[PDB]
Amino acid sequence: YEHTATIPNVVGFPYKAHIERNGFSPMTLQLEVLGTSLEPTLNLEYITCEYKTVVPSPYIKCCGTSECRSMERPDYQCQVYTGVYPFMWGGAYCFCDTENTQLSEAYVDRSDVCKHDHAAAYKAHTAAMKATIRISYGNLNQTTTAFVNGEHTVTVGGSRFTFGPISTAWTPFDNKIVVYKNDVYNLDFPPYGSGQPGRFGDIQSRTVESKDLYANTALKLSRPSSGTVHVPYTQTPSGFKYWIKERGTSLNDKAPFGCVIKTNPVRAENCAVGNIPVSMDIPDSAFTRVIDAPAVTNLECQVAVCTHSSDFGGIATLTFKTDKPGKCAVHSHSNVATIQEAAVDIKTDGKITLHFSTASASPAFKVSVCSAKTTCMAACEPPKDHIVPYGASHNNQVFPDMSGTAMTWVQRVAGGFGGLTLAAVAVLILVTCVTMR
Amino acid sequence: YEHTATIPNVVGFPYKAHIERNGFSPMTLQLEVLGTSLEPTLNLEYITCEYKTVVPSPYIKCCGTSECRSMERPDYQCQVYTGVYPFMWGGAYCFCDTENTQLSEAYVDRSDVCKHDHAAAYKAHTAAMKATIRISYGNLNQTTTAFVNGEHTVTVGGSRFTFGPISTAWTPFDNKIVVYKNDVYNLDFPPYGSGQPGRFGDIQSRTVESKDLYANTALKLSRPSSGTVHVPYTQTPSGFKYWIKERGTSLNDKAPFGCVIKTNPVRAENCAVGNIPVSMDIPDSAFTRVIDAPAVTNLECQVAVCTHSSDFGGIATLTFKTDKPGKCAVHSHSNVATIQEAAVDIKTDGKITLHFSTASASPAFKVSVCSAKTTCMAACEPPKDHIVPYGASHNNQVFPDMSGTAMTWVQRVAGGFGGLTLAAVAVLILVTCVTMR
Ligand SMILES: *[C@@H]1O[C@H](CO)[C@@H](O)[C@H](O)[C@H]1NC(C)=O
Ligand SMILES: *[C@@H]1O[C@H](CO)[C@@H](O)[C@H](O)[C@H]1NC(C)=O
Repeated sequence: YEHTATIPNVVGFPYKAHIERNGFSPMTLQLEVLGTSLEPTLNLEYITCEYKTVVPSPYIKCCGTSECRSMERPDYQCQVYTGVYPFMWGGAYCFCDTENTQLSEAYVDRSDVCKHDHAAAYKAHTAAMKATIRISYGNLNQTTTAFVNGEHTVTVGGSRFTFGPISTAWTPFDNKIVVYKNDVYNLDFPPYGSGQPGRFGDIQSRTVESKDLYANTALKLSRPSSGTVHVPYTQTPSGFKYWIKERGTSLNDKAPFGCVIKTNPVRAENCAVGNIPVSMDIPDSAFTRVIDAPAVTNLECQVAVCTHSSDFGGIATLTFKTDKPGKCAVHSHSNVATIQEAAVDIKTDGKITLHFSTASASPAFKVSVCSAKTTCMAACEPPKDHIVPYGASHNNQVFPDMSGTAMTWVQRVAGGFGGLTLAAVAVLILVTCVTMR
Repeated sequence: YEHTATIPNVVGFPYKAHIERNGFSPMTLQLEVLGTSLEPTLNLEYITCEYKTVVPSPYIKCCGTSECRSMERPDYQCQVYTGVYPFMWGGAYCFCDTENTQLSEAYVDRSDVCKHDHAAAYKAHTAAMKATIRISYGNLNQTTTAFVNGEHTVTVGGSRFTFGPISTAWTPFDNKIVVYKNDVYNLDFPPYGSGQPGRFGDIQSRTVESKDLYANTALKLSRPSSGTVHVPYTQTPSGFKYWIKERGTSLNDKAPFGCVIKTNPVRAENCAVGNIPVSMDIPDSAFTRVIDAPAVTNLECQVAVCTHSSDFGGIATLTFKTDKPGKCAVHSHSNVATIQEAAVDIKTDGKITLHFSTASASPAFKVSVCSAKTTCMAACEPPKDHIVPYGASHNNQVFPDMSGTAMTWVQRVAGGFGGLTLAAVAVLILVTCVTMR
């Protein structure tokens, strides 16, 4: 038996779902949302990490003839210097002054821990979210995991469940992002095509396959000083190191809905955005018929205290003439007030205590027993005063009953102020009709 | 030196891109596009393969006590029968009748060549596309490889190029597709949750690691006949084999632009749609300056025969006084007619032959030498009666020129017929100005 329902996509909030298929005993469904996850799609444009400037020893040859060459590995600077007069601890070496040559070369290479100390970039696409849902009812209580996509199936037991599409995807991720050892950032990194020499992405190599190490580190050489042998070069500092030293504002504390983020598959957890639909079908042999426990007759309530707004403050009592005892279900039709207990046993006395909670100062809830329903209002006067850390057990809406028992005088005085004008204008219409003649 | 251009996405079509910066001789670029390849995103919902019905040998026991047990393997048919009188080669076993047990059980499992003979489902989304581009200019002719995404460099050499994003992604794929041994289909599938018993995907297993082989193949058991030992089970044939048998209508023949599909990463190649923008920058020292071979003087063009529309029938003669002979650049400003010759050598005589092509019978292409420009017109009346097997090499725009030579009489007769009524309006105006008085 199919049936549609909607649940606010919030973790740790029990949800009620009563069934009203006549010919059988009415019953209810307990729904629990536990640890939803949202796993985006990744693209892995390029990766970056540290780098070392690899330079070999300089060459000195005592003839003075020039030797120039180039090789295809990236970022070489084929510079040759003459007129060098090098020294060394043996006073000096060779003898031909003003006739000498030095060919100093250098390049860059990725870090020795490029497989471990690397930061990666990624693209963001439309994401899919999983969920773990705990379903319970009469003599059944178990959990399951579903894709909560546009269509899926649970097969939790004799019954079956389906989850509808998500109303809106207010995902924290956007466009392109960066990840670095268990944290992410919404950095607008430069493209693979070009790189600013020093800010970020100094090397723009792809995966560790180790080919085509693009780099814009921009080495610059100079003529060595007359003192002794050197390899003078100017190298901008590692932008990746600077990005480490700055970092700041890790995205984990920037989640709009407090959506904590793990990184091993890159996903998001436990944030309450929108609401989710559900459609269920139930075998008819999953619960007893109407022949068991008809215990309604006349039904009346009594309201005691409504110390509300924290967990449950609406303590109420229900009394009624009862037949032989049995399992009977109860719920509340209005969404203003929510009760906390499912079907409960009934003794022969007829007095049963129930709890609920609501922010409304004058609740007008609609109690329904497994065969009869009645209205019952409470002067929910106690306004609490705390700052509690536990969750709420009510809808965010609040509005006093139009009928009510406190704001009645305001609406009646407004109605009287309007009715005096209405009666007077009726008198005016009658008098003008008489005088028109 | 940044400059922008557009290229139609037609494979095998040389493209001429002219740069006419002052202070240097104008220069021309040859553009080639070789085998584009659009690659989509894949999601891998689940898998589908054959199913084997595994049935153990039946259990016999001559005491009458039944042993019904339930396990966690899929789609058990737990049933045991009584009143069985089995027979074998030795006639029969045991003696008791009307008090016997016959236990029969069966279940389903994935196929043996599941590792190789599987079929894959995938979800498509926004897709990137790579292109191979060959660039040529003066004494430089090399291929490239760019992702032609929103922004990315090429760096073919002294110059640098960046290919812009595609206008619209008219991907042949859509939503959900199926991959099975070198062919795809635009055929939707039931979700991973539930499936129809027999049509397709009656086995909806996840990844090949053989976990939770969900089955809805509807096994049924029956009472064995009184003759001998049996195990009567009824089962619908495998939907995977039936789907292979019917197959038909491969997607490789439904490409809306003749885009051949290769399955190893699943991409679509060699198909024309839209156009590709590009930007570039060129070093100053990549060409010559104006002081080299200025020899335009005056100019005029002639045409001998202009049988057009197939490859190139527009032989044109250009003569002009010449200075010291040398190289130069030549192209056409408009696109009504297109040429094939790149920068060409110039002799002292000045007689130069050109090959061009067009569609309309009255081209108005304006030729342009690297310093001069003169209007060229021709009466390319004669078509040719063939159905060519090779590619077209000109823009599809067919339109007689505003000036023209055959449609002029239409223009003059329309102008004259307008002139009759214009002069009639004039004479009416003079008459009414006389009579207004
Ligand atoms: C359902 O079972 C869980 C343990 O798996 C338990 O904590 C919970 O209280 C049960 N629900 C009810 C309504 O008893
Ligand atoms: C570029 O070089 C290839 C040889 O690999 C040649 O076939 C082609 O014609 C050259 N391009 C031009 C415009 O001549």
